[PDB]
Amino acid sequence: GLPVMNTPGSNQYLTADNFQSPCALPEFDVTPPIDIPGEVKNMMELAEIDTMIPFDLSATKKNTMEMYRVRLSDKPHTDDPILCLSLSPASDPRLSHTMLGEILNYYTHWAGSLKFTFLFCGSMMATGKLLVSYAPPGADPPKKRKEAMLGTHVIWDIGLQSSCTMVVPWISNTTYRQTIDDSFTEGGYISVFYQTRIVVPLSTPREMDILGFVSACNDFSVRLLRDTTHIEQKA
Amino acid sequence: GLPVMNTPGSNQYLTADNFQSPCALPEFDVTPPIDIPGEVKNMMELAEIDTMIPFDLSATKKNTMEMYRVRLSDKPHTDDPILCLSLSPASDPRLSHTMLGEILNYYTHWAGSLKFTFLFCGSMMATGKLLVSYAPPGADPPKKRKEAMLGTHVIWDIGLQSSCTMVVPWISNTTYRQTIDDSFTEGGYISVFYQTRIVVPLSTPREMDILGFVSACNDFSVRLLRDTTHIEQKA
Amino acid sequence: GLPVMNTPGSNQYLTADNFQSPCALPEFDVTPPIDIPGEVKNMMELAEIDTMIPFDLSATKKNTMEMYRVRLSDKPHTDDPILCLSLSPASDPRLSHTMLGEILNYYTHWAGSLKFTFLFCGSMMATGKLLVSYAPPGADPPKKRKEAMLGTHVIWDIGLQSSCTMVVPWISNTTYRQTIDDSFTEGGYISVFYQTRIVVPLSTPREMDILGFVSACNDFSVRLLRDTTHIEQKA
Amino acid sequence: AATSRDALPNTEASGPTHSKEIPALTAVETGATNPLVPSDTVQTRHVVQHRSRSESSIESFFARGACVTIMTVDNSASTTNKDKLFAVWKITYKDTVQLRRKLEFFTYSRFDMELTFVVTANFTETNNGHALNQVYQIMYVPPGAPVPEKWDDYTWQTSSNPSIFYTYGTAPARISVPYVGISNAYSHFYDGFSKVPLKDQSAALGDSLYGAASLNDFGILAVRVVNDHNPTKVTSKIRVYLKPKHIRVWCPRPPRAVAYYGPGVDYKDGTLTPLSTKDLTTY
Amino acid sequence: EACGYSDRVLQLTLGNSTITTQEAANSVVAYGRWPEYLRDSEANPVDQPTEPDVAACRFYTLDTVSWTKESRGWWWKLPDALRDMGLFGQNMYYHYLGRSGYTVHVQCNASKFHQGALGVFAVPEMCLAGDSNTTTMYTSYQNANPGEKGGTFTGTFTPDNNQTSPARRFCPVDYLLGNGTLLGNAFVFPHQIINLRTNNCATLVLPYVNSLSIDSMVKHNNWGIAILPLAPLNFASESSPEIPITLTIAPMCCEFNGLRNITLPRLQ
Amino acid sequence: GAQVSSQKVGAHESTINYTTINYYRDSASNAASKQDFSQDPSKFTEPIKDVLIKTAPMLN
Amino acid sequence: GAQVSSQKVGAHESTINYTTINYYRDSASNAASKQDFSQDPSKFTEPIKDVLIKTAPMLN
Amino acid sequence: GAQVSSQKVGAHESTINYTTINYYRDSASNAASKQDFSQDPSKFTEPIKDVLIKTAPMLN
Amino acid sequence: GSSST
Amino acid sequence: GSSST
Amino acid sequence: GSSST
Ligand SMILES: CCCCCCCCCCCCC/C=C\[C@H](O)[C@H](N)CO
Ligand SMILES: *C(=O)CCCCCCCCCCCCC
Ligand SMILES: *C(=O)CCCCCCCCCCCCC
Ligand SMILES: *C(=O)CCCCCCCCCCCCC
Repeated sequence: GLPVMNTPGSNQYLTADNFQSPCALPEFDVTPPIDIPGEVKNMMELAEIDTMIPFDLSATKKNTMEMYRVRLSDKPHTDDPILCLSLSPASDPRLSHTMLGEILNYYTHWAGSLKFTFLFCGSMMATGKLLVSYAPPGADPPKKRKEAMLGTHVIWDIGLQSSCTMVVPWISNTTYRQTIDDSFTEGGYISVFYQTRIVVPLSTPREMDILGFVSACNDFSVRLLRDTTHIEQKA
Repeated sequence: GLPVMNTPGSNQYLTADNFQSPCALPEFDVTPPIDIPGEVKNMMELAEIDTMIPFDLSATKKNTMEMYRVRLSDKPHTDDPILCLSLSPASDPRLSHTMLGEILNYYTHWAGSLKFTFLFCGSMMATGKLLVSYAPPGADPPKKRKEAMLGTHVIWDIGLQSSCTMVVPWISNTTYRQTIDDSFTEGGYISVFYQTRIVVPLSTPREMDILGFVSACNDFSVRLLRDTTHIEQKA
Repeated sequence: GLPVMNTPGSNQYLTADNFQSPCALPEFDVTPPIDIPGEVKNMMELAEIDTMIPFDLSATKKNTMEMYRVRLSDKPHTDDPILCLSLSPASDPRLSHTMLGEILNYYTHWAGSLKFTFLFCGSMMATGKLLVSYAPPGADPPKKRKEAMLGTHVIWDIGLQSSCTMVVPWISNTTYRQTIDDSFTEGGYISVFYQTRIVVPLSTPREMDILGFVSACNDFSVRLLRDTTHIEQKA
Repeated sequence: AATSRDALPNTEASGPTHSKEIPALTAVETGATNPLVPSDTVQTRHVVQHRSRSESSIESFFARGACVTIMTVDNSASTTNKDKLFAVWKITYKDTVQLRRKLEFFTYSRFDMELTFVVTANFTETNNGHALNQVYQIMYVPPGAPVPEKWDDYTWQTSSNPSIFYTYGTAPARISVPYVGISNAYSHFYDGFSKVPLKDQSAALGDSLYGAASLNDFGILAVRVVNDHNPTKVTSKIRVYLKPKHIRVWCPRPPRAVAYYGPGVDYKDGTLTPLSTKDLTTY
Repeated sequence: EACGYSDRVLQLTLGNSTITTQEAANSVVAYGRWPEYLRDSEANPVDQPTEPDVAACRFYTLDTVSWTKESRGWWWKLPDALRDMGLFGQNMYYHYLGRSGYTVHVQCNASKFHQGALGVFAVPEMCLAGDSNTTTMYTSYQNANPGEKGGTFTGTFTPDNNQTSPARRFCPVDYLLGNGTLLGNAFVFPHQIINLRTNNCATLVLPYVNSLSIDSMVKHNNWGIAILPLAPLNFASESSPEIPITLTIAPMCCEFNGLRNITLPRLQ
Repeated sequence: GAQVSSQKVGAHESTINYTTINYYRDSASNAASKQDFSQDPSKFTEPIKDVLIKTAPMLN
Repeated sequence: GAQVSSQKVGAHESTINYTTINYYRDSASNAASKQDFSQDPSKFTEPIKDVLIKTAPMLN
Repeated sequence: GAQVSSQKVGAHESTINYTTINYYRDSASNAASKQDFSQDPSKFTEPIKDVLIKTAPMLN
Repeated sequence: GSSST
Repeated sequence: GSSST
Repeated sequence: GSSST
């Protein structure tokens, strides 16, 4: 026969391999495809869809509908945060379960720009200006508008365009970040503040909710496929 | 299937082999290179950089900064050696730890020309002539200037050009020498003598150091890769 | 993977095989050849060089210098043999240790013409005619000049051309002979006789030696490589 | 266009000299090495040089598999105070010393990594008994994926992690991995911290190890015997060999001169005397 | 040059600052690469960079140290040594990311009757060894980063035996280059030697070097400057000579990304 | 898709060649070609701003 | 019947190629080519009847 | 990169050929071709300074 | 024969 | 098809 | 491609 010499790797089974193998049902008449709507070609397409953030994971609000609602009110102006969030899209508990967070938990590395969009759900009569902030890592995380203003931000004026978007631009030392909590590849701080205050007339609710959404920009990518911690099978 | 006949070597693992093997991370998005300065293409590039010789390995000077300093003084002319060294660049204790010596200890064989450069570190007011010698092997190793002069040598005049180089030309019976102490592939003798004497005026230090450096010429090469004795791991 | 079917011979090690195998020292810098004199391309080149025959293997002469000397003397003409030898170049004890005999003992089969050359080592004053004979096999081996003359022969006249050659032409039933004593592939009889007698003047040695040499002709070849019985290694 | 296997330069013949050209004299203070060749200081003949630097190219210098770890597993009955032993190893070249020292001639590197696995087993108890041929699972779990807690838990399902199922007694297993670094090159040395200590924060909160970057740099290999246990105990070891293929390196460094002491550049007291006694004027 | 230009006589001008020297030994450009701004094809953070240009790329002089017969050597880290230097330091603490090259000019003059030789080495990723044999990689951020005062080498390793309150500092032994490799080989790093009979300064032009295009200047030092006495100071017959060594360093082609509020580090 | 290159022949018994076919999509799976380049040592051996002429004074 | 395609090369030591031959009649036996296409996310990210211009008011 | 050579055929049942492809970069890994040359024995059998004519006296 | 992609 | 180096 | 001997 043709002289051959068996190399290392011979007879192993690598679950990531890509070889040919014999067909157990030869000449099978395959059913043709039909043009079903909603075909997906790449998981990042799903990461670019806005999904809603469970911002308020307090002991009584978590795992209920309330976790998605961020309560605002018409109280006097303060420089104190409405919310504070770490830019760790796969590991921060508020981001890890969003569709983006979920897909990122099947990969080791992520890179690219993200965007946060907030929806005001108070009455038409309610007005207000808010400041949405992104502080790249390395300094004290912002707890006052004074610090948050110095970073990347959008001052949102509430009105007919119900929603506002802040883009978190890819600003990183490394070319990809890890999808776990890691200081070396930390992403920084997302926060929201009152710029002026929510103002309402009489006969109007004085408290209301905003909802927030996160999605990936067209420059966003992931790599090194891995199993997720978000599902298990005990026994 | 295609008739094949398994040959000797089949299923072995040679650590020096060079075969293809399946990729465990298919379609991984590799980070591109950037143009980092200081790229090296061949280990002999490092061997051509001058590094400093630990000439004085006396019991009290070895493993201290003093081992790199060769002391001279303004004493009357003598024909006795300032230093004596064997041209065994991988095995003589004064050469084996230089960058050249270290790279040579990952190879079995070396060939080519070398060069020794000495730096005078006395005051500007100090003058002197020294004789730097290379005696190819086979005769009595030089212990007096009389013998050393008869071999390859450079008479160094101390002055504004602070340093002087003696090239040890490739002069060997064999086409490559062994990187261990071996009589058959012995390289001969490096030595330094006072040609006249160091002279200083008054108000000047009467003793000073010279430092020496070794590096490879462009005709220098090594072969037969091997493990070094210069690192171990007990337990 | 490519469908393959392992054939007989798979995984065996044949010491006479000729396959490729991985290199343990990849990219090794090989030393070039130089033009050393005396290169040999084929073992039959060595078989064509004359080497001296140990003709006289008597109990006292064997394994001494005397075994190479065939003694002649100026005695009256006789038809009795000076020497008798079997044409069994690998197995007759007088031929088996010559360079030809030795090379033939690494092969099973030999074929072709041979030649015997005799050198007269008496004084210039000594004269003589000798008859050198080759009798192809199958009759009574010659013990008298009468029979030897009837076969292939050369009548050698001693004189300034010191030496004489008899060619033993390839005369065989089989296309190759065995390199052992074998009746079916027997080669016949080499012998030497006095044609006239050795004659010397007074004041001259009355006895002298001739030396004999054997070598192969350009039509000589061997085949079927084998181990020799001419060397061993007990314990 | 000069290749690693090209012959080095010929020696050109040179004769006697008497001039103002001074090749031998130099000044190392400048930071430069004097580029001399034999014909600069002695009379030379013409030589046609055939030697080459082919074996000392960066690729050739590293073109060898080196052992980076030994993992131990067993196939024993799990019992209330002791479970069947599976192994977990943090991927690194710094648990052994030889490949580490070679890579550390340089500050940074890029390479494709070839891993080869040699697997050996033995009986540990006296008894006669037997075991049938073992199959091993070598699972790569990258930073963030669930590390196995038991030899048989759900993580060994590997829907996304790459695993090798190796059969005992067959050729050593082998896979390749691309350059997987999150930087443009691997850093053999990182003079920094993964955290900035802030004043407004406790010291504990800002603390981090010197020279360490990502806590789980490359993840882990988890290895198990897939077979259920035998009455007889069998212990196995998986030796891992790493070869850097398609390699590039930057910024040369002096090699390690005293024994390694941890993953950093630290050294141990009592090991700091590499050099030996030798007299200045003794050959 | 027949107009008088010399290898020994140089003038360097960056921003509002000029250095002159009349006893140089040429100058070094590390790895033959001059500093450069980050190219678009190698860029990584997408936000507009700040490039302070002359406000930060100018010569800053650090505190002068003193060389004596007992000196074992000195070290500094970049950018750490410049963290408090004018607008360079400000730009560094206001941004997550920053990259920079440097011109390093070491100054040390004496006289024709003095002698000694300083090895001046620029080391990429100059990781130094710690004082501990109970915990490795334990040098604290505060001790790893001295700022402009730098640190020193020692001729002796001495392990910290206080386990209750560890010093958590480096213990960089001179013949082992403070990092477990032999000093005689440090010449493979970009260097110059100040040999007092020959020259009174060293000049090293350092490119930004890293395994990344840009990084955290506050968390990471790219270059280390190591100055060691290769031949000890000596003068006439004085038993206790002293001459000063001054470090002046200028950032080059520095750019910063990721602007936020200022970093306020715990430095003590 | 076969790549045919030449061997540098050491000991001898024309150009002898060898053949290589890549069996996998990922370049990481490929063997090493060993067809490498050399460069000049200058960035390490002569990193000085002013070009060194070896016959001239290094200090002028 | 050999199919020759190019590799996207990550770390480096021209275009490097690799070869593929299908050994079986059924396409189901083939390895995966990994030569896949991308599409725009619009059917999920902008499923609105009137085309969205991002600089304009989304509600007018 | 295939090398096609002819066999010398001994026992028979045109030219029959065989094929050879080198699989490795190092010539040392190659099989032996057995395509060898012969030379004349003269350097050993007739190393004399003056050319020998066999029909003539070797000594004149 | 051959196809090129 | 073939490439030659 | 091919060589013939
Ligand atoms: C089925 C087995 C798959 C095994 C996959 C292993 C993938 C992870 C490879 C990590 C690469 C490690 C390279 C070496 C170490 C680093 O270069 C140094 N600490 C410098 O950063
Ligand atoms: C270019 O490759 C065209 C020539 C094809 C020559 C024969 C290929 C031998 C078998 C290749 C299998 C490929 C592995 C997926
Ligand atoms: C197209 O394939 C023509 C070229 C053929 C090249 C060599 C094929 C190698 C062996 C193929 C076996 C096919 C499996 C049934
Ligand atoms: C020259 O070789 C071009 C023809 C290629 C013919 C098919 C080759 C068969 C498989 C070769 C594998 C090469 C081993 C690294």
